[PDB]
Amino acid sequence: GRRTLSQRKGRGSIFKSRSHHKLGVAQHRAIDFFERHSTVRGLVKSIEHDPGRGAPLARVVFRNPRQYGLDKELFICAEGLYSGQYIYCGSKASLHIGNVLPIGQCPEGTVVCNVESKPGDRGIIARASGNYATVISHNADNETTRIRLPSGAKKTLKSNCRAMVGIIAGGGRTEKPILKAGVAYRMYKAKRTTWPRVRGVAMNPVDHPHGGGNHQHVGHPTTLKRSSPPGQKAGKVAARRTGLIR
RNA sequence: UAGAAGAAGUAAAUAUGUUAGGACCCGAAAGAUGGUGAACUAUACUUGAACGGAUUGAAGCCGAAGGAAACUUUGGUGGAAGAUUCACGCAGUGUUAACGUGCAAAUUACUUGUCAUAUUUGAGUAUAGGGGCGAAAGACUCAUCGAACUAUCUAGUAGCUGGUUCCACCUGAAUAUUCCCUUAGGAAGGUCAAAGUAUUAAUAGUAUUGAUUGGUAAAGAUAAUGAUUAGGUGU
RNA sequence: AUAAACAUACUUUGAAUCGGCCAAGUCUGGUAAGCAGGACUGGCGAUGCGGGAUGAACCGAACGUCGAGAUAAAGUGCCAAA
RNA sequence: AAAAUGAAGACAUUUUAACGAGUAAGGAAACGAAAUGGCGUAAGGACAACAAAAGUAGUAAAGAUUUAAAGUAAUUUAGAUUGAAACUGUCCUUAGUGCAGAUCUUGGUGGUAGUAGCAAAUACUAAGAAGAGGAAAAAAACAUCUUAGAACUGAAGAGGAGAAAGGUUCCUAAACAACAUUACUUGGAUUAGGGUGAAUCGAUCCUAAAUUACAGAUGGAAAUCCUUAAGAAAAGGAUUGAAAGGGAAUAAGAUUAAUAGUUCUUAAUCAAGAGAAAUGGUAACAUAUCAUGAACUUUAAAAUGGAGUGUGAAAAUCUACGGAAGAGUUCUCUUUUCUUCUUAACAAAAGUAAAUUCCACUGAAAUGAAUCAAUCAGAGAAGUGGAAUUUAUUGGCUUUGUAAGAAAUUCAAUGAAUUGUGGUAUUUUUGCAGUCUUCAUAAAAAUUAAAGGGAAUCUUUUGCUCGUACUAAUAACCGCAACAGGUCUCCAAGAAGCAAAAUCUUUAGUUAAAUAGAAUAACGCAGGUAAGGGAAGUCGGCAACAUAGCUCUGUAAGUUAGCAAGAAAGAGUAGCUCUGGUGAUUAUCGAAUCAGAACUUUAAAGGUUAGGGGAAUCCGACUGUUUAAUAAAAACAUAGCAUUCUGAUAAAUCUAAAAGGUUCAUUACAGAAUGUGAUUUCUGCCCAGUGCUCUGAAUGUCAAGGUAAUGAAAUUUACUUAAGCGCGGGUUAACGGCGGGAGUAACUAUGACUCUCUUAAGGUAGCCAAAUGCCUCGUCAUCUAAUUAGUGACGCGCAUGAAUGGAUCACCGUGAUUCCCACUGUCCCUAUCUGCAAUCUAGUGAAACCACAGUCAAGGGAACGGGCUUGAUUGGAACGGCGGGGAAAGAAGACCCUGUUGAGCUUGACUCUAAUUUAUCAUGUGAAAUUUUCACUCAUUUCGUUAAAUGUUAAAAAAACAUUAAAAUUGAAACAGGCGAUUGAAAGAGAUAGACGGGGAGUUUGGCUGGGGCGGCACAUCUGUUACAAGAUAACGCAGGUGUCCAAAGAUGAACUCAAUGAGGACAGAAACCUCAUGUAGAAUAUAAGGGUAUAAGUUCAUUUGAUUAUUGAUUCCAGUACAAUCAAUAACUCUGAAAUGAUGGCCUAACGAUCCCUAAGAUUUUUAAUUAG
RNA sequence: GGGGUGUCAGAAAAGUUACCACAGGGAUAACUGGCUUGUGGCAGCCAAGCGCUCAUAGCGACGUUGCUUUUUGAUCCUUCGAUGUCGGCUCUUCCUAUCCAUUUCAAGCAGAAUUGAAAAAAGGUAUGAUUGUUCACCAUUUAAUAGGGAACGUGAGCUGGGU
RNA sequence: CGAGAGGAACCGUUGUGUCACGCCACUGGAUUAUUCAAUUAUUUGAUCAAAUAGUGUUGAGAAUCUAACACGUGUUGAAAU
Repeated sequence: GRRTLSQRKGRGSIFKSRSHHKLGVAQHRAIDFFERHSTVRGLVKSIEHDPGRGAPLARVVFRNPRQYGLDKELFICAEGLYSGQYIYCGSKASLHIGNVLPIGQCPEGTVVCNVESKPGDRGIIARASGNYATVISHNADNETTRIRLPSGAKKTLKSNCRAMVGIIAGGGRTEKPILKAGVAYRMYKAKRTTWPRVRGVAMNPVDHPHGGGNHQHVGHPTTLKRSSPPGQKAGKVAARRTGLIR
């Protein structure tokens, strides 16, 4: 048959990201001595709206500690930040909302966000709206600490991985029911080309494996092995279970 | 069962037959390989352009009256909605109207619908052939799409259809049998023609006489195997 | 007994063909069929001519170009020779 | 065919006799008594006046047209005419050698046929001019130009201009052969000239989506990737990308046959050049350059959605007062109706605005201030006084310079006159202020300015390159064209009206845009009306009719409480003369809007524009999308609901590969993959089967490898190995599924109830003759006079049913169905009106189709003749209609079947394959347990930065600033052979091996057949019969049979006689066992049927293995091939019998099988060599 | 010799196309026509009986002989380089196996209403609800509301309801 | 005729329906004699007179055509069956 819609998605055609009005890459600043063995102070100049993402972005401004000028950064807002607030980033920073601390200095039970999976990689985990990761325990024997990811999974990271103390702003975004197809159309203004999704059973046998006959149905089980080739991998993949959960 | 038994073969020009090659001439739907295309249409992005008149009246706000309170009744203000309609436009529901060698290789008239946010639209730009694009009809990808266009392989193959060019003279057929992936076709064989021989235990789709073979027509039915209507005699 | 020397025996090479159809003092399946399928022979196909008004097969009889006569099937009131 | 003659005659000899039809097919050449005979086309080698000028030809070749002759024919010969330079006859040789067909190719030409047509876009007329081109017994029409009449587009135009595209189509002159469906003096047509002027408009400059280089990386290759990451490359990152984004700077008048923000006059602007460092104000802030301001850093501008309301200013229209000039009307009036009364870029500052934001004084409550709405205040309202910015250039409007000298309107014959002031009116444009809305927040750079810091100590010149004409469309672009189709924009008057609607008009444009004139038939296309009845027409109210604006009253069931709703329904509306309400300025001035009252009439929305309404059922929730060119929908989307995987070095996924690419400028409120389709109510039972999964088991089965053994070695053998499958569990909002019989309640039904077969579970809640029910037009009500229709019920429901979603409908729908009211030519049943055609004429002028053609009946025939046979009957040429025929035209039937012809799609069809997966190999160091587990980093992976303090020693009050160092190489500490982390000898890419893999590639899907399919095997095969007394022999003809069975059921010898019947014998009888008699097979013989058999071929007894080896010759199917079977002998060794004999499987007719490949048995009877003796 | 090809002189082989394509076919089906007439329709002969008596007013069993092509069968002769395939609407003609009107005979014909039969096809034979329907069934009206053919009459005559 | 219930026919007279042929007097319908009149919108300065809205529209509307809507004729005679 044809190449299904999932195959056509990996080619980088019209399915490219609609990132033209985006503000930029949101991350911590690059690690240095003044962050490893001191604290640098940042000023939250403004809080802006980055298209395509649900959380506001803070236009933080630091001072260059080795040369003359400014280090205009772009952080992800923690809930409660306000314009003109001072935020301190470093190993000796105080445990306040918005401060950037290595994950080893946070007491067990601290709620953090924008955590680095690897030291110095400028933020990976807990970046969506209203999300956060909790610190579970420390292990000074091998300099590793345990955190609980927003998916519930537990992850062990190095004790010098940085994080922002608090909650990502914009929580409760997905609790408001979209009511109209027009509203969902505007949701993907700064996203990829995915929205109007035709059911595979409404397709033809050439287009999709579900492309059916005289009655709209599937015909074969929709739970498939992980090793299925691209093209026939349509439906539920490696499904340990199905049906409504109890 | 091949051979020998006082060697016959060879060469070249023709004719006929078999075989391979374009193969008596014309004919597929297809397959592969390499290139050209988004000036039509499909979707996406960048940068521009285009809402005039009415209908209805959501929160929010203000007065009056009633109330212990919660608040309620009533009159305004406000101008929301993928709200209702008209217009410039656009589409194509009906007439299954006109036309149907047309104005037109899809148009015209009235009617109908729709007529700014899932809107309409120009330019630039991106996506290309077992690929793209698709609010999904196998739809669209330059009047070409259930796999575009163009050139080469390629005069592709065809047991199938059509055609196959001067005269006179002589001879003149076939539908049995065996085998086939065989049943619209082949090979062995029968019928036929043309060449070339042999003095030749090498004549007969006939009748007669003679010795035979057979089990058909007929015939039989307490003659064998069966089928079937009755009438006497005896126990 | 009759016939047979352009008799007889062939040898070699090869063409086309194996869709058939009709008749009947014949048969089988079928109610039956201008149906389907067979035995024997003769025909049409490959075939014109005279007759049946006309007709692939029926009847007479098979064909170089003509003249004259006797005929065959069948006919002789007119079309139409008698 | 036979005789006779026979070197040359000639006619392919002479005589006699017999014969001669023919499709497919054959008879090549030569061959004297000739093994068929000849004609024609073209070229090659010879021959052609025999006596030394040797075929024909300017005294007319070839060719063409005909007249005659010869030949059975193919053809040849000659004359005449035309033609004017080459050609012919015979013999061999050679071949691109003979045409009526191929829907044949190319070219030309007929009938149709002077036929169909030259009918959308309202429309032309008179006089004159030019011209060959309005003549004439009306030849009724006449192209271009001027004037007059009459008209249309109607200012979202048939107007004035651009982008794309076109490319000279632009202007003028000469000229009309061709072209614009007649004509043309016209033309976007022919010929020849002319025409496009920029410092200010654009391109050029910048960047957006995106695009492309050197080096690097990848690739067998072409080439691909990377775009600043990999680089000794580029303070920081290369090229291209916009005539609609950003952008230094120009206007008015005049001018040309044509160019003008481009030329001329006048008047401007811009850029690049040349000739210890200021005041004022309390403050917000202000000063014709002034009044210094480097490196470095920051801020702002360029540069930012949309809606709606209010309002400032300008312009257009309208209007008030005063006029000046011209024009129209005027025997009826009209102090009247119409036109003109204007002003640029750039600057100035008499006078004077609206809105917003700040500053100073003061301190608000009895809270005030304010808007159409809002909104605001002790982080300070209101008040008073100030400052700033915006308002199409300076500074918004009037005004001024430019500047009246221009331009407009008149007058005179170049010269003269005038060029006030307003509006609480409408529209457009351009700004401003707040309000609303987003799970949408609505570009970048070139370039410019300011700030922080304090390093250093007016005149004039020039402004280059390219585009510039014209159309921009009912004739310049794309559709074959002057095509009713398509194609992005700017400016935009009056009436009337809610309206940029319909209708009419002014400025501008045009009267031609594929020809007309006469007549006024039929049938048409477009627009209409109609008596009485009112859907009776019809599949169906299809088409048409009908309602239609505004004001007031009134408005149901149902409902998601928002709607339904313009529900439904009723009344009013004209003209004229009046009355009253709604304000501003302080009596004057002004706005369209509402209400009311007399009177009149032809009783009033209706010229134009302008909803038909109601009661139900089904589907989809809605707005939206869809098969360009027959399907617009119930289909797709949708929001909502639900499920699966993934912690980013991941999931999905593109690529041959890749420091490769997409979601991802991302991070579970995320990314990817699916089903159902709003809301309400609810989603029942089933894990057996197939999927998926497991956090799971070991010693069932499992590869290449590894190890070990024997052997001279290859080889062989044994043991051990991962995933996978198997074993066990989970999962259905995973694929899916969700029974049968019988009996029983005081009449008749029905069966609450038991019985028992059975499943993984037995269809649960619901719903129903449903868009789902065969029977079926189900049964009962209701709708109608009448109901295969609709609706409401019943439900053992062929074959309803729960996210393949079940039930439910409020609003909504160019969706499907039924019924009412109203209205009507749908109909009873047709009449009639208009325009354009059709008819005839002048000019002009095709196409489809065509074997030849064209009166009937019957017969026969290929079973439906125009032709043939027999009759009926006919006068030649035809015009307007017409739709019976020509089995009319269009198209190698698209339905069905046959091809050993395909293609799309599907699947544990066969054979493979990319992706996925598992094991082994590919040697980093240092150790411990029985190779595994450890520790490190050094290859390797994944990352981050300006490779910016690594390692080891040493010593949360404040949205503000931080840089170019003083001082004495320090100030500002040293070293490591690690830029910093992460993984790490594991993972990746390679090879080999196992699994999985319709994601993908290639191919196949027998035959016979009263069409094919389903059924059956008449396909290999035997018996009886059809079957016709030799042989052969049909049907999907009839009655049946085979794919075996047998160490005895083979061989032999001997003995015996069978089935049945009668008569006897204790139990014993109809049937037990014994005896006699009769007994032609009526028994038995493995089997289907038919044959054979009595001292047997049957039963019993006994021996036995001939059911063996080797070699020949025949018979049956037969093609006289193979296989198979049937026989006759010979040479061995044997069995049985006294022996003759018999025995090479079964009493006979069926019981079966090639090439290649695999796998067993056999080849010692004999021949050699060497060595002794002769 | 054995291992086998059963499609048995012996390929290694699953479906579906209503999206379909090509070479062909009347060697071959779906429609008319043609032969046949089982089936359908109509008509006869005999006379066991019914018809209160009476085989034949009216019927006529058990048997038996025909005709028709208006049903469906049976066949495959023509058409596969195409004969436009149902019904309805409009219109003409033809058959008689006559429904009415005309003329007659018979009856178990008293009258009226009827029933059987002969001459006769010149003239008439309707309006609607439901269904695409042919067919059917209802409600009326009429003197009667008969049955059929013409390529199952009639698509360059219409419609497009069904297929 | 019949017990009764019920219950005809021939001649004669008069009408209706349909079919066919006609016809325009009376009744009705169409009507671009854009006839006569009225009137909405636009434009002629107003009155008069018109024009435009492809026939602006409405009322009456002759002629001509026509009726299933008006009205006439086919009641008609001999012979042979």
